[PDB]
Amino acid sequence: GRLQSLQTYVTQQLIRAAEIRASANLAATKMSECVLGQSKRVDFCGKGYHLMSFPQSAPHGVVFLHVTYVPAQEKNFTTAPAICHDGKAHFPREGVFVSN
Amino acid sequence: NLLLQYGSFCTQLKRALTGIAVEQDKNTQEVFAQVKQIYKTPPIKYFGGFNFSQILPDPSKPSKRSFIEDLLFNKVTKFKGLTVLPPLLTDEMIAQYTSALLAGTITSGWTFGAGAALQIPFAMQMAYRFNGIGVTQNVLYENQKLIANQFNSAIGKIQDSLSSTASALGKLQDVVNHNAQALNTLVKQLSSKFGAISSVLNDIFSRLDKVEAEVQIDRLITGRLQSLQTYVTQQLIRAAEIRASANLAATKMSECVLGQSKRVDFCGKGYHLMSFPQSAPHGVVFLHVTYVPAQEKNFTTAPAICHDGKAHFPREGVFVSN
Amino acid sequence: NLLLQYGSFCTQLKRALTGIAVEQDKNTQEVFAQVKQIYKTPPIKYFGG
Amino acid sequence: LKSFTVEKGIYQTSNFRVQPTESIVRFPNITNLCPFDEVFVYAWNRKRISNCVADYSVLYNLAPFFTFKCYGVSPTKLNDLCFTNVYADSFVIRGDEVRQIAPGQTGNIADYNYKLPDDFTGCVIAWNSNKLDSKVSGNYNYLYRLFRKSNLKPFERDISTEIYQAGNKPCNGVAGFNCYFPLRSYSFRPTYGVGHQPYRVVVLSFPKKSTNLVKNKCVNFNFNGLKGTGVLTESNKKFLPFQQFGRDIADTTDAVRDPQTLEILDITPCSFGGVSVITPGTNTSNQVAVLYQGVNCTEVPVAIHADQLTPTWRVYSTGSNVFQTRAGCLIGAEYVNNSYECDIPIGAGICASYQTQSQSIIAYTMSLGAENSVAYSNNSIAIPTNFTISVTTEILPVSMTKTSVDCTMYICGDSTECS
Amino acid sequence: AYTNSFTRGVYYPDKVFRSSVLHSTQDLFLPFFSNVTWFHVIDNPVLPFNDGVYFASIEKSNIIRGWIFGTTLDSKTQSLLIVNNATNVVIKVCEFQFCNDPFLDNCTFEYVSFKNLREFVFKNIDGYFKIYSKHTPIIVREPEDLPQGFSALEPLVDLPIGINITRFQTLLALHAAYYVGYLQPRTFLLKYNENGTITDAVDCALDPLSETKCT
Ligand SMILES: *[C@@H]1O[C@H](CO)[C@@H](O[C@@H]2O[C@H](CO)[C@@H](O[C@@H]3O[C@H](CO)[C@@H](O)[C@H](O)[C@@H]3O)[C@H](O)[C@H]2NC(C)=O)[C@H](O)[C@H]1NC(C)=O
Ligand SMILES: *[C@@H]1O[C@H](CO)[C@@H](O[C@@H]2O[C@H](CO)[C@@H](O)[C@H](O)[C@H]2NC(C)=O)[C@H](O)[C@H]1NC(C)=O
Ligand SMILES: *[C@@H]1O[C@H](CO)[C@@H](O[C@@H]2O[C@H](CO)[C@@H](O)[C@H](O)[C@H]2NC(C)=O)[C@H](O)[C@H]1NC(C)=O
Ligand SMILES: *[C@@H]1O[C@H](CO)[C@@H](O[C@@H]2O[C@H](CO)[C@@H](O)[C@H](O)[C@H]2NC(C)=O)[C@H](O)[C@H]1NC(C)=O
Ligand SMILES: *[C@@H]1O[C@H](CO)[C@@H](O[C@@H]2O[C@H](CO)[C@@H](O)[C@H](O)[C@H]2NC(C)=O)[C@H](O)[C@H]1NC(C)=O
Ligand SMILES: *[C@@H]1O[C@H](CO)[C@@H](O)[C@H](O)[C@H]1NC(C)=O
Ligand SMILES: *[C@@H]1O[C@H](CO)[C@@H](O)[C@H](O)[C@H]1NC(C)=O
Ligand SMILES: *[C@@H]1O[C@H](CO)[C@@H](O)[C@H](O)[C@H]1NC(C)=O
Ligand SMILES: *[C@@H]1O[C@H](CO)[C@@H](O)[C@H](O)[C@H]1NC(C)=O
Ligand SMILES: *[C@@H]1O[C@H](CO)[C@@H](O)[C@H](O)[C@H]1NC(C)=O
Ligand SMILES: *[C@@H]1O[C@H](CO)[C@@H](O)[C@H](O)[C@H]1NC(C)=O
Repeated sequence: GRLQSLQTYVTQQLIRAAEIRASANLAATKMSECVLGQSKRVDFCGKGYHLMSFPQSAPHGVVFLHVTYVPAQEKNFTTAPAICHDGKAHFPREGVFVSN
Repeated sequence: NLLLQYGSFCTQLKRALTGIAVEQDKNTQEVFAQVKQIYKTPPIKYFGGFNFSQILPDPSKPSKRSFIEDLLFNKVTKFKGLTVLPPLLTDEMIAQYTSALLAGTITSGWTFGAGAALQIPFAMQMAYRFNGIGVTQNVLYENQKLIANQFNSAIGKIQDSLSSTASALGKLQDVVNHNAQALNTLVKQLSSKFGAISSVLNDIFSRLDKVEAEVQIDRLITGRLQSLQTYVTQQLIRAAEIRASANLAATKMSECVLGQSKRVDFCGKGYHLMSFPQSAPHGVVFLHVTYVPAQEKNFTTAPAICHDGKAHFPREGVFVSN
Repeated sequence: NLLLQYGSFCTQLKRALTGIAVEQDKNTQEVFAQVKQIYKTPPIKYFGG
Repeated sequence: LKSFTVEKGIYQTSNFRVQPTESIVRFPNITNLCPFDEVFVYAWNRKRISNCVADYSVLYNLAPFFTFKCYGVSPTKLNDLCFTNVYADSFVIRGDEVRQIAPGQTGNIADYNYKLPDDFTGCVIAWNSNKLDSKVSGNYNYLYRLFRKSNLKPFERDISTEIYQAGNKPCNGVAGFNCYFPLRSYSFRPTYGVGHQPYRVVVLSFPKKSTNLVKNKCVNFNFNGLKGTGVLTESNKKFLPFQQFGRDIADTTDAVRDPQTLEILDITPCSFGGVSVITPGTNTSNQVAVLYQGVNCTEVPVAIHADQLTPTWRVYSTGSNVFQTRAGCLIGAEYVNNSYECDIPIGAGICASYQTQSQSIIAYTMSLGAENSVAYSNNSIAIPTNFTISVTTEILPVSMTKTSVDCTMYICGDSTECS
Repeated sequence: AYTNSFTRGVYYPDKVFRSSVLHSTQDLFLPFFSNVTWFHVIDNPVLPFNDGVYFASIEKSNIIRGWIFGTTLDSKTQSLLIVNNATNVVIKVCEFQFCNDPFLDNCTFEYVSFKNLREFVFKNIDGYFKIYSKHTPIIVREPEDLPQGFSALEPLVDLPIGINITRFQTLLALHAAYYVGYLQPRTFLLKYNENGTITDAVDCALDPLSETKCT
């Protein structure tokens, strides 16, 4: 009975160690891709367009402070994909053709 | 009273199964509840010639499930001390989440995932998807009807594939099959004798004296407790695997439905454009819309060009001759 | 004959080990079989130096 | 929880476990009343009463039979006792020799006619039969022995009429003094006393009834030795005429056939379900709701705590606020049409909270989010003119507590024998 | 002589109703496609009993009338005798024999109950004698021998006699063909329909395909 009671505890510790190792691999990936660089992955490091991150220690863990850029004040505009000029179709190199 | 001599084995299995049952609802919340506002489409369904009638919800059905979701729900097909708890989120709520995500994706693109939803015409949105993968946006506006026709044909092929081949949902069938097989084996372990004289307790307690009838009942108790422990351990391992799959599903949803992916072969073969979520029995189905180059041609190339002693390098693209 | 009375434990372990043995080949196929056609090199081994 | 303070949430405590109070026993009515009416000196009237269940209660309860001595078994257990053979020897015995019929006792008949062992297993029933076995100027139909060469042993088949020789003169078929016959007559008369009166002695040398049926109620039942507990519900499963029990996929007793009437009864083993406790924290209040999992709300007051049950309370089970969810029966919470965020989950889109509608536990459908609609047009765009900078917090575990186990010390305290 | 038993000899192992299921059991069964012994009536030699006897009779004139069982059949110990006398069925355990040559014109037990095919199974477990039977009409001729098909066998008579049986002999009427097979311990996967009738069976030790089916 005592050997079975020990074996159950060791099996549950093995399962919990696998889960904790998966979380630690995710944390290492987050640190490498967001603290040591800039992430283009959507919602990987903070909601919005990710700017940077800061790591902080914690009891049995890590805490990331994600600095992100969020657009705030919106406005309607009348848009068009291209513009005719002397029989030529002009397309924007970057940005949006708008009109007020 | 004989089972009371064993202690906390009879409650730690309850604790582990309660943790698994909470973790399933946590997985469903993390996969589907990624949008804060339930968006909905305008009644005009002209999205630049693109046809979305198969994935948008149909009001003719009682539930708010689309045609593809109805096909996925149709393609996918205990009593003795066992209870099956219902999920916290019903299929109507899951369909409302998928409808809100798909409506937000169609009407805005990146912006409903990056913050507030920003309306934009769908031709301009797909032109920006083309500009995100190294193709200039004039190629779309000179081929918009062809792109819309190809997308409509590729959407229409999926219904035929799902109606003909029902073996595509192998993982979602295997989840139900594994749970049913585990429950059936756990129930059918009751009739085993485990080295005792009988599998019925009344026969042991009526045909035998107490002072070793207790030993026979102890043998039966030990065998049934071992079977329960084996079932709980297998459920724990399967729950860990399902949690890993749910984390991958939430990652794909966030990085492909809510945005555009630059990772190679993460969301469909080829150059990724966008994606669609659909609910499914114990799962999610992503329709990945991708761009694949088709018709090759040979050309003679060069790295740079001399002109009056100056080396000219291309800003964008390669040099071809004919 | 005494072991026949215990139940379906042997079938449980056979099913689990069969699933593991299928999963190993699935892992090998998923890692390596990512190409459609077997490409072969040109006979002249000169790639930019 | 093994703690005096309960935090906010849902907690599972026990099971429902509706219990029975009644027992049904059912058997065929072929009791096989043994032919004791056909029974009740040397060539025995030994009738092998077998292949039937013997009812000695008739002989015990009717008027004429008087003596009910029994040896080997108790005289009151006879109707509960089964036999391979009931050796009944109906005899006509004089009362002075009736007093000698006992295990291990000697006497005239017990020494010269037949013997009984000290460990004799049987019963003796006797009554005076003067009007049937007494004749004028003596009854000579029964002959007994007052002489024998040597004392007997039990169950020794001895039927003989040879002359016993006691004198020196050889008799050899001619009787006389010291040339004695075995056979002598007691010569029964109606004028004799009780010690000389003949008794009709039967030396019996060596079953559960069926009760009425109760349907549509969860009772304990027994059908031909098949014991169970469940609701004996009328069904329509087509049994084969030799088939008497029905089984499920899981080899459990799903249907039975009554041995008296050929009806097919489906069995449902009462009702069970987890009794979850929905509470806010005890730091705030002590109001408690109770959820029975998988149980209809119209059967909890039927299986109320007055009925035998593993719940034995009535504070939060006496009706009042009763709601039927797909998880089961929720008692102690009021359904509110307003939808909020999920505070304490229940199942199938139902949550519960502690709100001032003063404060009480309410139940509601969960709210997915705020309804929104995008003003989509094919020539209109929306462009931000400003921004904001957001610093969010994400918390991740990395490593847990490292442990180590001394197995020898854990299993054996300080025992070298255990090591 | 020998002929092919096909899929005959399947009986109900217990009085348990099961609806639309595949149930695996291990009992004394007749193996599929086994050599069943052929006999024609113009004899009736004494044959062993072993673990069990499967009997098949194809006739219209009802020549076959009964059986006699026993270890020695020398009128020294108990010997079974089952005879249908065209009005009833008589079962006796008497020592003596009805005729010196067995034909049809102290006992501790007594019990009274090519168009025709009758199938029987006699087995003796812990002394208890079990008889399974199936009476059917057939159209086909005596060539093809046993009919190639499926038919379940239903129990009729259980006996508490406790009599050892090693030899047996059929008893005819004098003023038709039969087949004798032997039961062996086999594992069968029986198929139960909605009404509990055994619709089909699979012999787990015949070929690897049925071994895979039982697996
Ligand atoms: C986008 O695709 C849908 C579906 O392909 C088009 O809707 C119409 O869908 C029905 C079936 O749902 C098609 O079949 C028709 O069914 C009706 C009712 O059973 C029947 O009376 C007709 O004879 C026909 O069989 C129908 O062809 C289809 N309509 C068209 C014009 O194809 C929808 O029109 C598509 N939208 C765009 C903008 O392409
Ligand atoms: C752009 O114009 C549209 C015109 O429809 C605006 O949509 C309306 O916004 C108001 C204010 O919230 C709502 O009361 C209406 O119900 C909206 N119309 C519809 C049809 O839903 C939209 O808000 C404008 N956007 C900006 C940034 O000015
Ligand atoms: C037991 O005896 C009774 C005789 O009454 C039989 O049970 C039923 O009794 C009623 C009384 O009128 C009859 O109308 C029925 O025909 C009887 N039979 C049934 C099946 O209901 C019963 O047959 C006897 N045997 C058993 C085994 O119960
Ligand atoms: C719980 O019990 C109620 C009993 O009222 C069921 O509701 C229906 O009630 C009507 C009476 O007004 C009955 O005629 C119906 O037969 C009941 N329906 C059913 C399906 O039995 C209610 O459905 C029950 N809930 C369950 C069984 O989940
Ligand atoms: C864009 O938003 C910012 C943020 O509010 C405005 O800047 C000022 O910010 C301070 C603190 O952040 C506030 O106390 C002031 O009230 C804001 N000014 C005003 C006029 O509201 C900024 O003005 C906004 N507009 C732009 C940049 O055009
Ligand atoms: C190309 O241009 C360079 C520089 O103008 C010159 O030296 C050379 O002769 C030209 N022709 C070739 C074949 O390289
Ligand atoms: C909820 O709505 C139903 C339907 O209109 C109504 O009958 C019921 O009284 C409402 N309950 C509350 C608490 O508003
Ligand atoms: C653009 O949208 C308007 C409604 O806002 C609609 O009437 C019109 O048909 C659309 N344009 C095309 C080309 O369909
Ligand atoms: C069955 O009989 C045939 C013909 O007599 C013979 O060839 C075959 O070997 C026999 N099979 C067995 C298993 O006895
Ligand atoms: C016939 O009687 C003898 C002596 O009692 C007995 O051994 C034998 O078994 C009897 N025969 C039968 C068939 O019962
Ligand atoms: C057949 O045997 C039974 C039982 O011995 C008897 O009742 C019946 O009359 C017999 N029939 C004939 C035709 O002899």
